[PDB]
Amino acid sequence: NPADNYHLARRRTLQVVVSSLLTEAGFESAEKASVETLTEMLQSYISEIGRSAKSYCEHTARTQPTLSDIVVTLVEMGFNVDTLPAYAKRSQRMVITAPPVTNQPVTPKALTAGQNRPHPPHIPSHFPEFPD
Amino acid sequence: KLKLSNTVLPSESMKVVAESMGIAQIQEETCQLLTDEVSYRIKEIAQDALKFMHMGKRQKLTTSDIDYALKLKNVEPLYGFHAQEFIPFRFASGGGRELYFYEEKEVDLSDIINTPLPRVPLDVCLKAHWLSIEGCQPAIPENPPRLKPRSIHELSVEQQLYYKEITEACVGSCEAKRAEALQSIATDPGLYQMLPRFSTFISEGVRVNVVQNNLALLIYLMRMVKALMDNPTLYLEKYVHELIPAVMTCIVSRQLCLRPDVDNHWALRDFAARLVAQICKHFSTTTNNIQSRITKTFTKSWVDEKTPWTTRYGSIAGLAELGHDVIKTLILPRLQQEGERIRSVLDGPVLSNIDRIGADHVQSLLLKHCAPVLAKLRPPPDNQDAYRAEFGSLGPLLCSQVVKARAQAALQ
Amino acid sequence: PKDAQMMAQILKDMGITEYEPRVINQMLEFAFRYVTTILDDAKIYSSHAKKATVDADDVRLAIQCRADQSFTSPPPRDFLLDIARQRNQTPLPLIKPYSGPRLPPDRYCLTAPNYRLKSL
Amino acid sequence: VASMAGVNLSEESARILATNSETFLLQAPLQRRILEIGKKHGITELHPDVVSYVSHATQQRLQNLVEKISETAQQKNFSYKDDDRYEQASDVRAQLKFFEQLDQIEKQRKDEQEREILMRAQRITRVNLRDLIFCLENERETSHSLLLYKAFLK
Amino acid sequence: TPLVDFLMQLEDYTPTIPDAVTGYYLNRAGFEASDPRIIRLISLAAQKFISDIANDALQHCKMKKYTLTMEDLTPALSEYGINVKKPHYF
Amino acid sequence: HGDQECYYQDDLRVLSSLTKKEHMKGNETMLDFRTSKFVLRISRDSYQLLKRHLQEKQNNQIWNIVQEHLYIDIFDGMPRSKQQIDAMVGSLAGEAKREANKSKVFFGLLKQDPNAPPQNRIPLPELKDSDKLDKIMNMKETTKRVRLGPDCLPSICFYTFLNAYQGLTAVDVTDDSSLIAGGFADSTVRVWSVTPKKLRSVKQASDLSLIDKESDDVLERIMDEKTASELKILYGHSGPVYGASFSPDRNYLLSSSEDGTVRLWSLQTFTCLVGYKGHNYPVWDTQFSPYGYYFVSGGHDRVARLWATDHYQPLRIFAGHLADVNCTRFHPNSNYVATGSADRTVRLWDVLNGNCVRIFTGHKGPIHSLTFSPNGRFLATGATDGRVLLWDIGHGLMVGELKGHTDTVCSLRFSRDGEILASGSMDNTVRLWDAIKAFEDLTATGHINLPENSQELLLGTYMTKSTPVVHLHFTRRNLVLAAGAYSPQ
Repeated sequence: NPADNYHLARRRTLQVVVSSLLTEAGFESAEKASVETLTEMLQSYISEIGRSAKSYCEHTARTQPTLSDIVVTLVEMGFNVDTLPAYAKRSQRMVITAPPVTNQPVTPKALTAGQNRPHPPHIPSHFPEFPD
Repeated sequence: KLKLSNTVLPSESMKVVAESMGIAQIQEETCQLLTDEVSYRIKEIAQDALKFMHMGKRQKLTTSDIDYALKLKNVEPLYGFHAQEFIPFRFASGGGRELYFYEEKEVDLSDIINTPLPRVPLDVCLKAHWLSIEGCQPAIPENPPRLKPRSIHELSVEQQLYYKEITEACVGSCEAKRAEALQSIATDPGLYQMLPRFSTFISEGVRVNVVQNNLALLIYLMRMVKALMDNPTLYLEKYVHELIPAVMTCIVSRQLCLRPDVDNHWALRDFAARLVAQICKHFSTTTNNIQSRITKTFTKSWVDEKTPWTTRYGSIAGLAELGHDVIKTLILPRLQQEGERIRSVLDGPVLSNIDRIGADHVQSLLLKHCAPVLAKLRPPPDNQDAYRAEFGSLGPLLCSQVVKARAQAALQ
Repeated sequence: PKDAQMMAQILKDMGITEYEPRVINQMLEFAFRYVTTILDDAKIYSSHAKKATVDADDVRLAIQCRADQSFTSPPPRDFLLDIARQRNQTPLPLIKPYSGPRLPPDRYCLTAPNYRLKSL
Repeated sequence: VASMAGVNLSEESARILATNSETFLLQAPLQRRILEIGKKHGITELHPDVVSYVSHATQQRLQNLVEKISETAQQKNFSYKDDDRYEQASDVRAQLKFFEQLDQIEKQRKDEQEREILMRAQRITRVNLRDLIFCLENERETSHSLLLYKAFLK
Repeated sequence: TPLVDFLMQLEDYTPTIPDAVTGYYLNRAGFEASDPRIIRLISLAAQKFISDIANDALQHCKMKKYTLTMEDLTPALSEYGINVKKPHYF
Repeated sequence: HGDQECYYQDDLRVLSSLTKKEHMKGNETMLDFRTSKFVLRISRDSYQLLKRHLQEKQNNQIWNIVQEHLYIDIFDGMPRSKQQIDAMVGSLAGEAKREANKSKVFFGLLKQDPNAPPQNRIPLPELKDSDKLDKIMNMKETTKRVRLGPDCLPSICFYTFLNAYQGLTAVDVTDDSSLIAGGFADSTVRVWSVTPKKLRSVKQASDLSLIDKESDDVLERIMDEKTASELKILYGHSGPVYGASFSPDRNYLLSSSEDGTVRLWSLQTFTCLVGYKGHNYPVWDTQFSPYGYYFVSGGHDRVARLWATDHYQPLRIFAGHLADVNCTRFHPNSNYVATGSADRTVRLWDVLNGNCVRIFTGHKGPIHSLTFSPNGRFLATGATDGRVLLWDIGHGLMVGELKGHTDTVCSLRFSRDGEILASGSMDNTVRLWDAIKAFEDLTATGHINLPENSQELLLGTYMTKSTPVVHLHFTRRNLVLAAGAYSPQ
């Protein structure tokens, strides 16, 4: 369940993003194989600006990418970057809230115990205590 | 002995693909030529995806192993589409396509939006424990599992001291001590081979603890029983013949201490006892021994004339918590008797006895059970005065309880 | 299914006992992608030779012209042993005693001032 | 050209404006070159419009690669520190220089110890091989090839 | 600097894809979240790609609106040079 | 195919797939098997019966295949038993010649030892005053070091990764048990401090310019307290990190991954410094030298490269394996590199001249773990057959076989004294072997009669809760550390 969820939370958000862009277009009720196709092209697109803008900045001896490394990355994917300020200011756009995180409930209960036998001198104090 | 073969994909699947593309009239030698080439590439990749399984230290080939095995053979990991130019996605895995054989092949586009997203699991943390203490593996939860000679007890003195501390903590002088001792009972792996002495301490305790009706002593022992049951390591159905008559006694017995006031707890003593009773009939089940035996004792407790009303209330609760069908088949032909008992308590002036309190509790519990028993097997039509055909006990208030249940179902 | 039960026998003949259920579904998706790019190129080669029937030499051509580009391999042993002996002949350089953090030249490292935009 | 909205059409049209914002092979030795490889297949003579078609095909192969390495050889000639729309975030080189100065102080202490022991006794763009290697592992051809693998050692 | 101005405006802008999900697939490829606005521009670029494919597919559906079928994605991605594949094996 | 020995099933399955010529023309492992010669060590008492059945014209065709494709290396001695031949075969182009295992190997430790190399043989780096300060507190740990033996069995402290839903693929611990690195499948390296001392980065260059050097505190002055965590995540690999290696001065983490790069992460700035791009293919392992300047990385391209953290290009290419170089381990004197591989051979490589000086064959699966004895005399290797084979290095002879484990043995380490070899595998067990009784005896037949003594050399087996033992480490006070992601499976 949790290992599936690690991958699935981030894929299901991608699928909801795809469904929302399809609705904005005009499509209501799409084919099932056409949604897992388009959300596979969406994950492969975020993973390709991840690998290529990291490659363009590290070619210039840097470690984190600036704006000038992505506007050359998107050019090498054929994007026509200038049309993006008009796309961001739509009136039809939605906002998909991010997948819920189990980290907020990170720790239910933490406690200590006594009567554990002492550490021998080949075990330092920072190792866990000997049990009951 | 090794009868290893060479299995290829069927050729009658390759002609279906060819004629659904525009390439008709293909020969069999042309079609067999396709299915040994592609069956080699599947065998070449699955042998190459097994390298990433071993390197990642897993025994299960995940879906991402084929994405790296394809990228290793200079083929794009993309499965759904193929980009001739290759510039929009260059050897970038899109994680495959979540498709099934038994799928619907058409969904509504607002069904995918309105479903709740799955919970992102916890991040990776580093906890340390002990596999071995100077050669011996500890039993912590991070680990898997002519004169005759003077004999020794089968418990150690650490184990006997542990038993004494756990039993003196489980009699509830301090609440934090109880709660740890209850969790210690609930998850000690080595609590077998001490379990006869725990079962005997429980059984013997309730029987000399109902001589004077000491409610805490009993509420603590029932919590000890509940903590004994949910422990997964120990084998309990050798000891359930002592456990079950102890809980029946908590539910079907009279209270020697003050009748009112703690009757609220007494209902919970009968609530905790009926919970553990139906949990014991859920487990340990063989043919016609345990569940039917306690069902028969509960029914002859019910049909017995002129009962103690404490015993009556406890047995009513016990028969009530037995599940879906049990109240569907048993509480049905008895509403008139319940109503007559309520009417007798009402008429007789006697108020200083416990009969009136017992009657009110029994009627409330029976009315709640009857409400869903009704919500479950009929529509909610005519909820005003049709229940007057069932002596008019809960009537419109029963209908309101059914409506609240329907609202909870709508929320679900 | 028909073609999905043969895929569980290709894995079991390779000794793969444990696998995810999505493993069969995407090896079939690759096998379908591979045969609809051999046969797509086979009728391109048939129209080049001007024959109305795509026969077995067209699929023999489309396999070996797709395997010449798609499925590559590591470099061969006579190529690896030639670049080894060309590299292993050069003697090891001496080390300067207090040069500092030993790194390549700065155009080969990832240590630059690493700028970012001003928030305004 | 077969695709009207093709994605490599928008690449090399926006790449040229990024470089604006900062072969013709010899016909006589090529015609002998095609014919010798033709002996291994039985292609004994060649059409007279082919040796100039391969020369036009070799030009558009290298011009697609000269333009590709020019837009990454000008990627390194963008100085951020002249602009003041950008802010510095992490300079590891300067921290390394301070560490080197501390190492030199340690070396000076060692030298003092040795002395005590003695007493007791118009921007121009140059394309490197990195810019060519960077434009080889990205394209699908020459990504797993013996010409890029050997280029890692040149 | 039109795009530098846009990225500077991208603070206070929430994109359709969350930054916990766009940043997850960027961390998977080595891209680390130094600046939120850069993650948001990458998210908007991916959104524009999917949206443009979807709008072309809708023009094809209107020509042959409503349901999106694989036979609408097939000519829509064909001008992009992308040959989409039917499942055909389930 | 069915009369072939059971240990050869994997190769037999790859061959059953190979039916065409062009299928084999791009395999590059059977392409190198067809051009090489099988070595086939046989005795002279059995070779006389073989050559009296092949020199006759009745079988001049199978004799023609033998003298074309097979070497035959003849030793004068007893014919080996079947359970001794089973112990030393299993590789492709396997059971190599004794003329390869007769070169002089300097298997001794540096500082007299006649087996020790000179200090100026390999140009090793200087020992700084901060590195000399490390060995002062290292011998304070050696004071509390217990003698383990077969009686005082060590305590094992398992450092399990609890959630780990990104798959953990690489662990390393520093030489003093202070840091634990984790290479994960989500392309991250994560450093954990295990001592009660948080991971701090050094201050920025503006903060270092205002402070002065020459101060006694200096390092303490430089630490930034604004950045202080029990966990630092390192981003920059575009693929699952498969190798992880600390430097002995506790800076300079190394990591290799599927994307074909080896990365040098600083542990003072906690950024990436260099990306070493020599492989185009998944680098399966990397390790720093025990003196900390050179490092070796083995990848899918069937070589192992020797780097120096100063050049963008390698110095030595170890290019004799026929399959993937799975493991790469340095000798304790760092003049020799052992590279286990997927063609079931372990090979020692001299850092001078790049020559293979030893070839160790006898594993039935790909080798997934190597370790050296602290003497430098011995080498323990583990593979997917669950066998731990103990090799001599001076004699080039296997000296023992430990066959207790069931699944792939993925981690080996000897004790700090050398008293116990610890083995961790995918059967979720940490087995301890007596590494003194296994080396009690120290040829021209090129083999020794192995004892079948595994039962007497097992001091104990400890089972993990559903947790494959990815790493094994020995504290300098002889305490076993082990790290593995808990996988419920």
